[PDB]
Amino acid sequence: DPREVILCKDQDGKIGLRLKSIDNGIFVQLVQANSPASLVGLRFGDQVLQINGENCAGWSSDKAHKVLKQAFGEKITMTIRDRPFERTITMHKDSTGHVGFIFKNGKITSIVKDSSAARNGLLTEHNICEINGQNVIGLKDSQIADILSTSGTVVTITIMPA
Amino acid sequence: DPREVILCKDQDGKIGLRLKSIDNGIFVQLVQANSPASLVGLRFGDQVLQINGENCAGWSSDKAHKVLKQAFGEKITMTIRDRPFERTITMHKDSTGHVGFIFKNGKITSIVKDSSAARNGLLTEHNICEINGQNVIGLKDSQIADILSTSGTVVTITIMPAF
Ligand SMILES: CC(C)[C@H](NC(=O)CCSc1ccc(Cl)cc1)C(=O)O
Ligand SMILES: CC(C)[C@H](NC(=O)CCSc1ccc(Cl)cc1)C(=O)O
Repeated sequence: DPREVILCKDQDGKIGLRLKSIDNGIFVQLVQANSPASLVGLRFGDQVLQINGENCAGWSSDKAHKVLKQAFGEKITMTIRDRPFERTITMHKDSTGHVGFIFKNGKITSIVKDSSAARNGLLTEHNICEINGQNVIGLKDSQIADILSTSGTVVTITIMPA
Repeated sequence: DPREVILCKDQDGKIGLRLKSIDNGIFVQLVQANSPASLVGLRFGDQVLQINGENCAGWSSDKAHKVLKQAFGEKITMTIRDRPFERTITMHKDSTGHVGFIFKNGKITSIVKDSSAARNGLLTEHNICEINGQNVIGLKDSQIADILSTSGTVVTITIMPAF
């Protein structure tokens, strides 16, 4: 169910967005903290259907970025589909405080045998988006580990295919 | 979220299932019409978490198939997540009766400019699973076209990233 959003460019003329072309669509790759993008609810994995009423279908990442950069005025309109690839998985820490996965560059790379991750069908080649509702996009691997280590027993992660 | 299913092998010793290892999970790639698999509601894109209470995590396609083939007894339990990557998109036919995409082998390959498919952000490298609630997995491309051609103006398609 798409929604329309209005962004007002900041002091530098930016909205705080990086976009990526995938499967002839345009998706939010990065939302800068406290940016116009952040303040209208944009998140990693949001799909951009329209920029200023023009279809993004088949646009390169460069084209989407050029269109945003060239946009005359204070106001940019986007049609957004909320994180359509988003999946949430709930795991429980074992006696050693582990849920049972390895990751690199925010991307899950292996599932530990007979772990909570194994029982719950956690998948590799998926980016970690949130841990217990907290956004981890753009964090270093050691900061993601810090958040997992400081979690209670219940660990809910939001993932998306890389 | 997960559900348990019990299969019995048919007269030929088959359950009517092909499994595929993707991202260190196990997914249903094929369900044969009127198979034991079909009758317990297994579908293309279902995730298999457990076979006979053992985790499928990190299993090769071969291992999953060996485990099923060697399963002692008539009775096989599987823990299933229902088509977890399944997404629905609604489009409207234009004056020519088109929503605006090309597909081959049930996989969307291009989006037509200025179409309902374009406006609604339909994606390529996605398999068509259902049209207007009707399952099209296993149909020939001409049969998928037949269903789209006989649809009313509103076309709701269920898609999934391709294997
Ligand atoms: C942290 C969570 C996922 C923990 N897993 C592990 O410790 C294995 C390695 S992940 C990792 C990768 C890079 C850094 Cl810099 C730190 C850690 C668990 O299984 O519950
Ligand atoms: C059929 C529907 C999806 C129609 N799109 C097209 O006709 C382009 C060609 S797809 C196609 C591929 C194989 C067969 Cl055997 C038949 C058709 C629309 O855009 O509404």
